[PDB]
Amino acid sequence: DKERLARENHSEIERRRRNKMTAYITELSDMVPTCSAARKPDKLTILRMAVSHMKSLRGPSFLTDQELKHLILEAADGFLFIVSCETGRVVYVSDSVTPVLNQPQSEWFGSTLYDQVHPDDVDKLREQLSTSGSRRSFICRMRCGTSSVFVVVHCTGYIKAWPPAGFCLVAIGRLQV
Amino acid sequence: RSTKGASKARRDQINAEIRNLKELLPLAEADKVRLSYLHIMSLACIYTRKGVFFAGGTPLAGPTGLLSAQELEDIVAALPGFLLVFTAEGKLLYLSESVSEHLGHSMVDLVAQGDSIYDIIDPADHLTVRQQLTMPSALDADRLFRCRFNTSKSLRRGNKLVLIRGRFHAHPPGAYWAGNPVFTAFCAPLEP
DNA sequence: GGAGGTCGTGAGTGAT
DNA sequence: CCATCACTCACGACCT
Repeated sequence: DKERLARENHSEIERRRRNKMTAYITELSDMVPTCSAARKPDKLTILRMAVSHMKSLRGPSFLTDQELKHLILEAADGFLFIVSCETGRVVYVSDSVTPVLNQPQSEWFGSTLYDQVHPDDVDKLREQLSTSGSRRSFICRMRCGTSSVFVVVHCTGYIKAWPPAGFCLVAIGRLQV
Repeated sequence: RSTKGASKARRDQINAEIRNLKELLPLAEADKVRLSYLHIMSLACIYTRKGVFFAGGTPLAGPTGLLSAQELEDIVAALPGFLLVFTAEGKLLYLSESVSEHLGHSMVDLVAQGDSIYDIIDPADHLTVRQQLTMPSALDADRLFRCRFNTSKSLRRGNKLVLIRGRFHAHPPGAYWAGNPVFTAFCAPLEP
């Protein structure tokens, strides 16, 4: 009577195999706007609405460049900044600097990276800033806290041209644990 | 004296629209080889939920592409850990392909055991993840805890302890997003 | 009777 | 080496 007891486990397995895809198609209807509703559609129609609704420039990277950027900042608890290679002034700083470094965007914008770091590194800072699509990476101190809402901020990025319309250093800066 | 011939067509149609789903997934051509049906359903539930989330939401602030796609990938790889963002219910939203080296199993191979965060983590630790996920982000943010993901040998259950660190964020409005804010997290291992 | 969906088995490949 | 699992995929009868 062991063969029926093994086919019982196989039965429960093949039942879970179907009650899991029932969940994957229900959670394919309970999230898409096309079938968010009224009459509940059949399975094949939910799969067809998924095939179609998926089709918006999907053929790799799994993530729109800017979506990946926003999720990098929102996940690594970092911020993005573009700095100058001669003047050192920041030409753009993310909204993430108030969450991470406890400073408003104004206290960075217009200022330079030199006024914001620990001076005994600023010289080596120029080494990273001085150009001579290349990779740049450096650990550096940064003044943390001006009001409510010093730390180490590992900065990683690349040197590109500066097309404001559309050299500068574009970098993501995250605090090390 | 039968009812077959029609069920045989409903299945071949459902399980061909599923292969349509599979061919439309934005993964590398080489990764779309084994892909069990319940694995294609999982990859689809992730992608078609990692859009809506972005579709109905506010267009992401900031300029248009300051960094190249390959540059963002290189930064993602340089990270001492792997990004992993999932909704408050448990459903995943984006697993970083940098996990290929911090966990052994790649991204694709890992979302096969299920779709929820509660499918990749060792069940014993599940309770922990629930208490740090029930309370939404009223003001409680920057949560941190630990769990035993699931490094394995190709089927199921050494299990690497990981230190989840992240804070809840804003969800777009709608039915599905009813008190379901997304929770980004910088996942890092505890045994380098 | 038809459109749709649920339930167990028989058979394959492979991990262990 | 062998058996025994875990998983997968299809295929029918069957319900409701």
